[PDB]
Amino acid sequence: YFKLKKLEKEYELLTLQEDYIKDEQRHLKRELKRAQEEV
Amino acid sequence: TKETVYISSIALLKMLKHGRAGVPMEVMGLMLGEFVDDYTVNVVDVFAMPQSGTGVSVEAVDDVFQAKMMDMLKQTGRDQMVVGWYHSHPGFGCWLSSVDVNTQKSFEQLNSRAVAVVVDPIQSVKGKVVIDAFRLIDTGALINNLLNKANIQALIHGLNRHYYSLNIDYHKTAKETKMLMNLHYEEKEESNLAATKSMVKIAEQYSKRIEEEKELTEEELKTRPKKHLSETADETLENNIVSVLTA
Amino acid sequence: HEKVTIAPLVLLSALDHYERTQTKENKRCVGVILGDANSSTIRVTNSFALPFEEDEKNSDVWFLDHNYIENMNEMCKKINAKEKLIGWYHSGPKLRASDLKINELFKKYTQNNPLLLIVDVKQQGVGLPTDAYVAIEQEKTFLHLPCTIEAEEAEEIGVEHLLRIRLTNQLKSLKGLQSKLKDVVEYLDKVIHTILGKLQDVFNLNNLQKALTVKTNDELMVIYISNLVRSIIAFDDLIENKIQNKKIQEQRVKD
Amino acid sequence: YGLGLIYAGFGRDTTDYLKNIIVENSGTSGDEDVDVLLHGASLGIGLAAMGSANIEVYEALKEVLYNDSATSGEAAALGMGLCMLGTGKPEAIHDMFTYSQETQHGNITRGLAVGLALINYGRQELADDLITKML
Repeated sequence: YFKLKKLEKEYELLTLQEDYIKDEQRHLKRELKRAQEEV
Repeated sequence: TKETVYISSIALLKMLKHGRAGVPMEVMGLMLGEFVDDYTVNVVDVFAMPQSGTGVSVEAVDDVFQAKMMDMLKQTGRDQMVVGWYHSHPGFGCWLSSVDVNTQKSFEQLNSRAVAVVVDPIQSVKGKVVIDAFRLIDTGALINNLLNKANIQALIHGLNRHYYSLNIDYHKTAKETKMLMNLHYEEKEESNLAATKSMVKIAEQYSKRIEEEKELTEEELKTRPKKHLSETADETLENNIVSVLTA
Repeated sequence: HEKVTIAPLVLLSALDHYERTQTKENKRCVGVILGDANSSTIRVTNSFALPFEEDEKNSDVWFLDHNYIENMNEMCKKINAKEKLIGWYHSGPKLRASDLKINELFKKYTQNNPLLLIVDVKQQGVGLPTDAYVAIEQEKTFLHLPCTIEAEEAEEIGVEHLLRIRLTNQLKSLKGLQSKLKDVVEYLDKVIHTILGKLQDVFNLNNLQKALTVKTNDELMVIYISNLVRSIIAFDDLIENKIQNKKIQEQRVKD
Repeated sequence: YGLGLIYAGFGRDTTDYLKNIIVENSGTSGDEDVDVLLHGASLGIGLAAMGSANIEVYEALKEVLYNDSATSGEAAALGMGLCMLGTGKPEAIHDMFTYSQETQHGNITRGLAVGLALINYGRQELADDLITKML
């Protein structure tokens, strides 16, 4: 129950990184399109 | 000290319009706006002067033209002052050369903080606009500007008037901003028009794309490059989806 | 085709006009548009504000500077030679009766039928918000012309430099129907002509289309079968990519 | 500025000394020497009054804003943020946010931008509103 809390900390880091990656793939893709046009 | 020139949307667009059209001959004009403290140069508006092929020279800046135009500006409620000049070079980059310097210098003796703005519209097709902002040594606030500090004191003491670049920022306005994006019901009419006429002709559009496809399949057999074969198939698939969608 | 092409510079200069003249309370602000329109394709390339003063209980009282058009045009000529008189601009948001009297003024000084460009400045329309009209004989009456963007290769990159299908098409259509309906309800109030004739016609020409859509479906069904094949050809290139990857992966493990 | 550094955390007195300087040079503004004199006085006052709502200090610095000097105002704006760090006035937030949007001076906007971030310190979800405004 105290245990559970310890496991939540490790879980919480993963959820935050996992959601952040999604946002990143999407920005990277637009930037990839424009930059190719720039070269 | 640090200097930051805000060039506006409507200024950019007048500079670029004029300068592209004058080609290969140079066009120069006066930048209108206001100076604020020592940290902000606003360019709000811009008009063209007469054209020059000689590189822009001191005999060449129409004393009459700028006076005559301003008097008319005045009655349409443009009352803010000249803060500098902009000039084109197509073919030469975004820089000074000695003739510009002598031009520039004369302006500064009038003003005290004037900026020279150079556009190159050959580098405005690098898919960004290259634009620069310059001022000579002019001091009276630039006395902290070009482990140090011996250098610059001696630099302004050995020579007054030597170029330096300045930083660029663009500040703009939300109605200007929305206008730029609504470029891209006439709209409705056009998209739909093409859709209709695509559907009329599709009987033929069908046939040619099987032939392209037939080719593609054959190429890959020999091949057993890859990117090219894929792209050709991708175009054919994209087009079909759009075509099913149309009806 | 009859066409107008309008610089962004034109419309942003209009955007600036309306604030820069402090014109407020849905009054008129007036300037001149310039370009080349000797032809039947209007190219609008430049513009200028014109001093304009309106009275607050009369819009048929106007003050407009005739000398300014003439005098500024000469300055325009000395600067570039592309920048001739073709028409004028107003802040809209509709046509006026008073629009004619000003249009009549510009008619002498143009070399084509004078163009009235209505630039909406409130930016609360859909799409390109500007509608372009040309005065001809009917009295005298304004008539819509197609108004589209312009391009110059530097200018379009600069427009982007500053800023850096089906659902829309359909939504805009229903929007239209809704507006057509509003106008009809208003007319019905007024009654108890051109419009009516148009409504009847449309109707005559969903219902009539119904039968033909049935034929379209058999041809569309062939197109879907085509799609099926196309996915398979693409699928072939994708598969190849996975093998190449595989070979590399296996070699990597070994070393 | 430095006098605020040393004497941060004992600045009960240091506020009362510098505020007299602040009243002086709200008054005098037109030469370069007084602008800089007050820019340091204002970084320095914000350190002295740190974290304790002294509303008298809030008013003295606030007159510096109206004089519309890029040198003094950058300091002044940051100073108000340091002082009213913690819970702060409802007023202070609102007045300051608004004055940023109006300003044509760069240094001041930045100064008030940072100024509001500071006012928030442990205020949790109750600051969420200004965050949206700012973004």
